[PDB]
Amino acid sequence: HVRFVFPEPTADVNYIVMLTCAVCLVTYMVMAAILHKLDQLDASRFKYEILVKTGWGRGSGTTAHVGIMLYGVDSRSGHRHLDGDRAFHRNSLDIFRIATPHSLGSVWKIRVWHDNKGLSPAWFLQHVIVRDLQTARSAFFLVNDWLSVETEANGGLLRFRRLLVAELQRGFFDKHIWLSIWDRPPRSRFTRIQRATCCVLLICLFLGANAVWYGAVGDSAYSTGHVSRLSPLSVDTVAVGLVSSVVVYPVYLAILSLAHGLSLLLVAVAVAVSGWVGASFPPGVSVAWLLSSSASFLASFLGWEPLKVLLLAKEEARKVKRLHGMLRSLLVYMLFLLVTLLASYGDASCHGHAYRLQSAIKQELHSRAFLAITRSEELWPWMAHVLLPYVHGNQSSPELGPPRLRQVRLQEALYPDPPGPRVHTCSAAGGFSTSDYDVGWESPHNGSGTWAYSAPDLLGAWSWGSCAVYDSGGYVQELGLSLEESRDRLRFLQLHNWLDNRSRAVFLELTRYSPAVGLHAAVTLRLEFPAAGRALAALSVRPFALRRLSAGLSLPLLTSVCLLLFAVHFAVAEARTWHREGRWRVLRLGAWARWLLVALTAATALVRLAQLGAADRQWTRFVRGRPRRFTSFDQVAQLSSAARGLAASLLFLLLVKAAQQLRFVRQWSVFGKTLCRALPELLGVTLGLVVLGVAYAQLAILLVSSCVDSLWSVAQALLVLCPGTGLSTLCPAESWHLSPLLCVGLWALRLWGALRLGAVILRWRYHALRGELYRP
Amino acid sequence: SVLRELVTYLLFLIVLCILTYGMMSSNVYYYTRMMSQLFLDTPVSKTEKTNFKTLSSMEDFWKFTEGSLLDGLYWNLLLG
Amino acid sequence: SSHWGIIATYSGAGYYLDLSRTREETAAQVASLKKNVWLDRGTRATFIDFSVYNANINLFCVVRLLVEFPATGGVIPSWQFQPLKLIRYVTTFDFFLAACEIIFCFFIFYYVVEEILEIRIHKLHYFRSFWNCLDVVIVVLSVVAIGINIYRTSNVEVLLQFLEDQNTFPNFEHLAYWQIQFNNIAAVTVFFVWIKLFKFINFNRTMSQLSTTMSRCAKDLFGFAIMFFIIFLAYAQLAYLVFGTQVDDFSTFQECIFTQFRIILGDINFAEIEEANRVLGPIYFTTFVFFMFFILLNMFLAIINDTYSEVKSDLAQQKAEM
Amino acid sequence: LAYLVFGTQVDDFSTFQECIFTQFRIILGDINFAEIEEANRVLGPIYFTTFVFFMFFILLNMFLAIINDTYSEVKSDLAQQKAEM
Amino acid sequence: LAYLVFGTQVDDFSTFQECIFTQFRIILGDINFAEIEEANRVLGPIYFTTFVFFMFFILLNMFLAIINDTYSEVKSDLAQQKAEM
Ligand SMILES: CCCCCCCC(=O)OC[C@H](COP(=O)([O-])O)OC(=O)CCCCCCC
Ligand SMILES: [Ca+2]
Repeated sequence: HVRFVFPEPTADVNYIVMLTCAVCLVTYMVMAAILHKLDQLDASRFKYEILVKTGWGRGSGTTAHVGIMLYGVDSRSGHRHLDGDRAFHRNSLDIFRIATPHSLGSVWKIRVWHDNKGLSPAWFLQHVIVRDLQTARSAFFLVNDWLSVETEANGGLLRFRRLLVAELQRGFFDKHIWLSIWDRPPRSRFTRIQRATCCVLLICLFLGANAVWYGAVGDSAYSTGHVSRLSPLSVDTVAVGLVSSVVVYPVYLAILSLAHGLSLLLVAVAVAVSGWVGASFPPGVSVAWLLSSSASFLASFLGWEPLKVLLLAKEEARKVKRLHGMLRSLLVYMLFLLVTLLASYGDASCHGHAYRLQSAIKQELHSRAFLAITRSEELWPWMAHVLLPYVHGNQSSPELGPPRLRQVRLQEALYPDPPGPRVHTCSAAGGFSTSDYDVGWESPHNGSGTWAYSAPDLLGAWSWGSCAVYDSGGYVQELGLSLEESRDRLRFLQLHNWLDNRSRAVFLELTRYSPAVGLHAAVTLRLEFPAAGRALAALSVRPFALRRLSAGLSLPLLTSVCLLLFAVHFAVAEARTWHREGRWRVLRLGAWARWLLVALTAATALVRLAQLGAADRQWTRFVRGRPRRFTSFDQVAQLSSAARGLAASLLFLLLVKAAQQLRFVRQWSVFGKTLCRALPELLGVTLGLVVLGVAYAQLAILLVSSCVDSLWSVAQALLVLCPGTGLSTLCPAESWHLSPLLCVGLWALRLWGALRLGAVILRWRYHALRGELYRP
Repeated sequence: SVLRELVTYLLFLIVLCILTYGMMSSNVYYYTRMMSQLFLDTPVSKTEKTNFKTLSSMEDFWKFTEGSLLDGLYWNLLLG
Repeated sequence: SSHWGIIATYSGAGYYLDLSRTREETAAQVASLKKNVWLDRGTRATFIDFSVYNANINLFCVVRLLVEFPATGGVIPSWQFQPLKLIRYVTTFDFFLAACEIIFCFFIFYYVVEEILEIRIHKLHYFRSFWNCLDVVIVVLSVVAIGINIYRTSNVEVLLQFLEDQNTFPNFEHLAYWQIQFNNIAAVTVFFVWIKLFKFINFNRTMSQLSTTMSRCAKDLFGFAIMFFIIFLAYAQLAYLVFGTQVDDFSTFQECIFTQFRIILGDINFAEIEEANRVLGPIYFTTFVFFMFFILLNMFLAIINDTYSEVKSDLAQQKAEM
Repeated sequence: LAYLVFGTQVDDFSTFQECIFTQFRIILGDINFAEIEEANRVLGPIYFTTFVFFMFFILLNMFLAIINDTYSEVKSDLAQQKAEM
Repeated sequence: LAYLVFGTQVDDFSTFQECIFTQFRIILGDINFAEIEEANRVLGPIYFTTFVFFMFFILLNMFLAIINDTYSEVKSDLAQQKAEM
């Protein structure tokens, strides 16, 4: 058979296709804009700077020009129709310079073509007298040889070896559409935007063809998923890329003004179809699609375009080279941005589902009640009332492994409840027990008792807590017996006084698994008791997707390896420009920007790979025995989080960089310059503001010290001026010692009128920069 | 000349910024607020949901003076 | 019809009951529904619908209550109370309003014919004014509102069918939906009509000065607003990726945008953002505040101040010198 | 616009003068926005974001620009007519 | 004016010092406006709106105007009379 089965059976959206087509369209929208300026700007050494006088023959009166063609390594030039004074008089010499930037070499390759304005010139022009002036790409060797009518005398510095071999050097970098957008010679009708539009359309319909193959014509036996391997087998990816190229390639030659808008409509409908059929894609059929598209592009760049070639007065050349560098920088930045976007925003649906899942888990675990804790011995009714029904209840709770308990003993008891006021935060801090024990209490009578040591492992350390920071170990109580004896075990532990006295925290944590959304979650609760009696509470739910290395070549692995290669490329490019100017490359962005970008790029990939390894290790450890151990996935959930943040940070930088690239528009270049020149003034203003703020803050903190709660007008006029929200509402609870950085932001929001002082400075600077870019 | 003034000012400031440390780091605020919660907001009795901060009648004052006040004064206390 | 709830867009099918007119019978029905388990792990959404009249002021009220059960567990409730007027012509003021509506239709016809009389041959470009664009958007919104009103009030057959027998369920959801749509369209139209008043306030040399300043400033204001929005969205995506799974204020991208706009007003709650990430939490907040109030708010001032001064200088050098 | 959109749901926009006072209090950051966003999911936040942007980043700066230019011109021409004659 | 209008009702304007401090806190965004409107339905909102408008858009901008003009003049005289030899 049928072969066009109706797509779109569901409503979910795939972000990979949308992101990649958006990138591929934005890069074209910027490349066309720069290329228009490049084309409008240029719409106007092969030889030496010596004379080219030729007077060895007469009878050559005809107003015509001559052509000196010098080939080489990516260097070529045509003729030179200059404006001289001789004007090709009766038996006169035509000697003049030329604006030919062809950087040829001193090889035996130079062609001299003598035209004829009507009658042929009978004069014998030996050569141009020049030995070495600028580049010395040829030598002054006499030829004086006649050729056909307006033909060229082939020489050094009509067999089949010279009929079309000239095209092998002419159109080698001109007909090859990819490496020709910045290598087009003048006098050609390509406008330098046509060769960009056609190739953009070309890659667009490679993407569309691959998407439509993967989405609509899988009827082989369905050709994918069931019998397909995500890892490339040189058939699942390369073979389809080649056939997708061949089946739709001829329209490129067919399309190769008004015929050009239909190109935009064709690319629009192609991306629309790719997005429409792109919705119903499993995670593998998307990375496979990406690899097939990349393979098709690589095939069209190496083995097809090369096989279609068979059938004031000195500074105007700096701009073209600058723009040529700009194109390479633009392509590199687009590729890097696409890689980062795929690394960070490949699982947005999982992001929303994870938020919902963690919210649901907290609200069905009676988080309000757990944080409404009053002491350290009523948690047993808590467990018997809300925990065991939640775990062993015949309801929606796929646990994936039995729970666990890991308390502390501290090897020393604690005093009784404090009459009146209790400990401030974490008073009476001693040691931590690490020895063996026996049943009932810590007293080994015959040997290894039930209360084993349960030594810490090497995973998911700590949890910077209220009293101290444990890492992995404690009193490991399995609390198993899923069917009915879990309550019996809890009652036996309570009756035998397992952790009655000398118990800091509880540290209860098991697991979660949402079969529908496809994301797992690690729940970890703790009931750290600072004093005997009243206790605190702190729970954390981390949702994450368990993806492992042994799954093949999933998207995170591909993005990680691409990020690693980008990092190493940046590192070598920075080391070259570091060693080339030796030392003292300081007081600049320079190293302190490139090295930090390299650090972020490497760290992102390294943390993602570490997370992938840890997930696989923990999963293969869990399959060993299910009703035997716990395996504590809690470490993996941390790593993923870190990885995510790193990627986000990277993307942030890239976006900021995009802003500073808007200075390429002439009128928009001021904004970047102003902020660059006002930095010393702004830094001085901030220094003055922070000194004044420190003085006032010390005055305020040292001023009251009384707790009078009355209108002490003399003392009040200073303290209670912005204290209605500052004294105890801004951040006096615990942020003064937990997050000192947040306090300055909170007090800069309140007093945001002072920050208007910058308007005094920036304005002036801006005005100055509009007096030096308009009048002069 | 300016360098001497600078160094003597930094010395006079480094001595002063640590002399004030011993005034604000004595945890007097903790004791004062502990006493404030001990004497102010504790209810007069378990059968009345009122405290000294929300007194409204003379009978409330008579309840307070035989109640939370005596408990706070009678249970490092009672200078004279 | 579809609903567009919070998690998804639910269809208009499912398993339904019409309850009774008496407390006892409805209580028995819901007890029977609860006994033979009706809501189980497969349940995804539940709706309750009814309406009231209140003859004192002639105004119906349509009530809908929705409860969503996401696959990840939990419950999400939402509600909707919508008043309607379906018996318009009862008093003289209603006839006055009808006459005013007819006058509005005549005014819209006059404006559109005046528009087409001019766009035909006179000034074929016509789009380099920004007042013509406002006029065309105004008439488009007005004709859309008129079409919605005609399509909505022309059929009230649900009310007529309900008036036959009154022991059935009156279905007024489409009427409420179209009332909300009409209200939105009319509010936007009124806003733009009121904005259009700037076309006539140039009665002295101060109004023209300010209008010229704004017109000459719009271009580079756009030029810098591009950068401002790029940086704004760069902060928003970072907040979404870092805090979007724990804070409920950054749970969705548009919610991140709204929270960032609320931070400028000073309506921030730090008590939840701070513990979502001990590092990168305070950093984001402080850098956002500094670079939003100390830097980007002041470049707008620089630009506006420069263009206003230049306009005044040109207007004072041209004058008193000729 | 706010009166027509939220006039029957929020209670800070019940009457026109209430809308004016609420708009004056938005500038100082004294509203909920939890009830504005739920009363109308689209066109509710659009109003809020556009209002905040246009009030803070445009009109306040125009007020200060006018004041700065006038003060500079007054000081300049009083320094011109005086101390130069 | 606030003391004479809201003196016997609001408890934030019960004494003159409280009136001054309440106005200072209003500038910094500590508005209540509930009992302000309850106490006097007209001339209560009028006071609030006029105070907010004048203190937010006009009066606090003149300090910045003075500072801006002084900075411009200082920079001009320091960069023009110097930096020329
Ligand atoms: C001795 C140094 C003098 C510093 C001059 C400060 C000028 C100033 O604050 O400008 C007013 C400011 C922003 O402008 P506005 O629109 O609110 O009037 O709005 C505000 O002021 C509200 C914030 C509270 C100001 C606290 C004063 C530091
Ligand atoms: Ca018009």
